[PDB]
Amino acid sequence: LEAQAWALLEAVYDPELGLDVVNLGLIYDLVVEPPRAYVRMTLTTPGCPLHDSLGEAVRQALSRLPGVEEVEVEVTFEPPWTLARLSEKARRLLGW
Amino acid sequence: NPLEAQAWALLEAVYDPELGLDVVNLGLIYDLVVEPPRAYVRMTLTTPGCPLHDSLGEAVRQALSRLPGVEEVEVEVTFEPPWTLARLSEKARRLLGW
Amino acid sequence: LEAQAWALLEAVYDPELGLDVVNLGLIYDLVVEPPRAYVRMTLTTPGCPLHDSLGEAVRQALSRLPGVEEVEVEVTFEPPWTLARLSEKARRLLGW
Amino acid sequence: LEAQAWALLEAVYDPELGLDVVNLGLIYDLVVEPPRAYVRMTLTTPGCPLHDSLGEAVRQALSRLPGVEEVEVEVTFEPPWTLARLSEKARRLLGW
Repeated sequence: LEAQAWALLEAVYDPELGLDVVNLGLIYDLVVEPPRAYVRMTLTTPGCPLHDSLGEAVRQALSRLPGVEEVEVEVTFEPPWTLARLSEKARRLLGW
Repeated sequence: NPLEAQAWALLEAVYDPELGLDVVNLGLIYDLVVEPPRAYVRMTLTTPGCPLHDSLGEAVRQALSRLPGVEEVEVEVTFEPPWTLARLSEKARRLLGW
Repeated sequence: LEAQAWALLEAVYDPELGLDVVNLGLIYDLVVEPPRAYVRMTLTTPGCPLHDSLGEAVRQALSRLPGVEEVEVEVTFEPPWTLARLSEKARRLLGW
Repeated sequence: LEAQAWALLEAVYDPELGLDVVNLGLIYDLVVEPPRAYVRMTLTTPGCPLHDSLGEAVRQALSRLPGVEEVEVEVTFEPPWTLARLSEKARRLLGW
């Protein structure tokens, strides 16, 4: 369930950097407890966008989990994100 | 060996129901100081917010009370810094498939 | 584009520690989308200096990328910086 | 002399955890430029102690660098410290 949720989030890509939210280090917490799924995440820029497409795409991915009918996506800026949260793979891909 | 190492091993028995891993590998323990007859630990929870019953904090208090010469355990539950999965141990990641 | 930007920033040195901003861990966010370039960074000490030379040098460095006329340099203290953010190569040069 | 600095501090020990403030990850910033010596550090517990020995002790070890007569020790709680800031050595010593 938690492994499946992680694999599903790896499909959610942040267009600005061209990497998935997981390798970008944007997912802060993930809990799956049918019929609910809970994910706490952040964005690379500290401000709420007019449309949280990324949060929406994360909601859609988790919904496709077995036994999940309720998906809660909490977008927070605590702690504030920095490039340090990238995975090594993400770094190699950005040339950082 | 030292009371510190023992405390660590004891806290590894304290499991967070939600994720199915111990509080130490989950990175929920921020500070641990053992000075008989006292034991102090500052920890956090995976989600921001005080639960109606802090079962996890209570289990932590229980585990530390087993330490030799410890009769009073203080468990401070803070949200600073705010916890994230990045605090998981490499081992914790493996088990979760993350 | 992200890789060239990163490399260009490695040229910006911080007088105080004699190391570049990248190895010092001062760059929190980097996004290149011509004609714009965006960088969120911090300083080693809390507080805005009378003249943010470091911020200015970052502006120039990015003001050289292909198709970039508007560079935004946001200097934040969130999260607050510490020496733990230095790269392995940085602490290697500082004997830390 | 950013090594004279790093060394003198590694001699300052925290009685509570029996380790040096450096390996404990308590030193956030270090800047020495005679006659000035500046260090930003934190404590393991949240709150100012009646007597900040570590702070005092840090000032003393820094008041003996090359030509340093004015040492500044800023004790902050930002970012808030946690055991995750211990060095690998501190860990393989406190059995953590």
